[PDB]
Amino acid sequence: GYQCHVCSAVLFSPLDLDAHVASHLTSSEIQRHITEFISSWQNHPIVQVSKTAQ
Amino acid sequence: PPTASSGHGYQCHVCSAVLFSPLDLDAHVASHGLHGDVENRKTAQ
Amino acid sequence: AHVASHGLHGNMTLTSSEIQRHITEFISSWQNHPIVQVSADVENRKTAQ
Amino acid sequence: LAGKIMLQDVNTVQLARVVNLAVPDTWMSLDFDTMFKHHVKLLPKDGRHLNTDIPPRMGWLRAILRFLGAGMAMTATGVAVDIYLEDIHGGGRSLGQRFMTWMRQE
Amino acid sequence: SMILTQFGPFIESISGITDQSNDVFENAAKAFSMFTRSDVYKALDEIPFSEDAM
Amino acid sequence: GVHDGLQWQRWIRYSWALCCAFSRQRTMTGESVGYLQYPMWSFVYWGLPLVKVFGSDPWIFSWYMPTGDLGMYSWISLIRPLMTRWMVANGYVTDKCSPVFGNADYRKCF
Amino acid sequence: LYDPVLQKYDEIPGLSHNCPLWCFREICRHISGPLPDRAPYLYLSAGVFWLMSPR
Amino acid sequence: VLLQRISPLQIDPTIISNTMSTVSESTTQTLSPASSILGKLRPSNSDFS
Repeated sequence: GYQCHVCSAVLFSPLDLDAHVASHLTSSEIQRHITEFISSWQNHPIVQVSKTAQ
Repeated sequence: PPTASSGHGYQCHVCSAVLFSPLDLDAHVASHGLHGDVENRKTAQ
Repeated sequence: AHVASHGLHGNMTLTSSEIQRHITEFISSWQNHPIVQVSADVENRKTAQ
Repeated sequence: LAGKIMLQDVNTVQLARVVNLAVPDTWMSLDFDTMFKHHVKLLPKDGRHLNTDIPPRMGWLRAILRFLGAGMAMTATGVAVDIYLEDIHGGGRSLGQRFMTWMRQE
Repeated sequence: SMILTQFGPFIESISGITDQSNDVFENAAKAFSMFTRSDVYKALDEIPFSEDAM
Repeated sequence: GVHDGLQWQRWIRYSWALCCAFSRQRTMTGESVGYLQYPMWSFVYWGLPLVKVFGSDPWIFSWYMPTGDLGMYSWISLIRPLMTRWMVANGYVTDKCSPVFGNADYRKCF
Repeated sequence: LYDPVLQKYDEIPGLSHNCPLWCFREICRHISGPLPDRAPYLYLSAGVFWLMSPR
Repeated sequence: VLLQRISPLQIDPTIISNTMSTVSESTTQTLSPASSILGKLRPSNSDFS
């Protein structure tokens, strides 16, 4: 049993705890703006990779 | 990493209480007691 | 304080040990006081003399 | 008086009535104002955190932070230890905005 | 010992021995109400005394 | 009993005894034998100091709690990670990471 | 009862030492006597009722 | 391990916190470097081997 310090969540694997803390800087509005930026640019076919017409 | 596992087991002799995990049963009793491979072969060679 | 530093800080939890560590710091703060270490109410047949 | 009330920074106990807080009856044996205005505090001994921040307008939150820190510092048994602000998870802007949304109603 | 029989769990739910659940608190309230005055005084006659009370 | 100097180990437990002694009511309403039951939690809202909750240490906090949301908040936030460990015991888990209890839920158990 | 500050049990005496409980049940036993009821009165919102022993 | 047993000094990271909580600030910034040094230095563990 392994419990993280933010959010008090408990897991059973230390690697799971490390990925959890990695999922867990600056102002809240700046994080708002970078989240809306990456969500605006997340699925465009510029970053995205992978009978007619004579 | 210092954490705490959700254990099984409940008894404490002094103060006669029962608790959650043995991982802090022992610390609570400590509070009671305070207050009151060839590479391995050559390496070991 | 060193074992409590091994305690992860964001997961503070009330324990009985957590109560009496503050009790020990409080009593040490009262013991290191410069007046109460020398003051005593009863005499000694010398001071009363 | 309505001109005065705006710019004057009120007492800590004033802003209790905003949030409908009250000092309970058990405390008046003890000296409370001491541990309000001297010991429960912000800017903890770790330092500043950018989540432990308060916007320049609406500094009425400081009183309520003193109240809640005092309650947490004193309800436990043992010495009334000084208490420092671990972060508030949303920022003072979003937190006080939630209090605004509560006081939108009565 | 009679109140011990009906309050097996509850009397140490509130003496700092076992954990205070809600269900035993309401079981205690059931045994509190479903109760009478002859039971009061036979519980009183149940206990002995130690030669300083008399 | 609070405002005077009474032995607290034996005052609080007797207050639990009286408090639970005046819980049930046995009404005489029509067509039904109704039982009116308060949980302990109304009294804990009114300032009853809990002794030992969720496997914690006994006599854990005092009766100086403000009888309301303040004191409710105070003692719940003293013990909240131990609460979450008691929550994952008898596992009531839902993957939404709450900011206050994390992986453990609250709506089923509470 | 254990004290987390003093790390001891208390040293107050128990049930077997109080003159109020023993004398209380003595008064109730003698007033009721061999009669089948025992409580000398019952409290009631409509009013108290008394036991009929001649004493 | 052997030198850790012998050596007379003791490491405590709390000097960093006790000093850097007295630096000047303004709390209306995007950033001010005290939280950055404490975050990038994150000295909460000891583990100095």
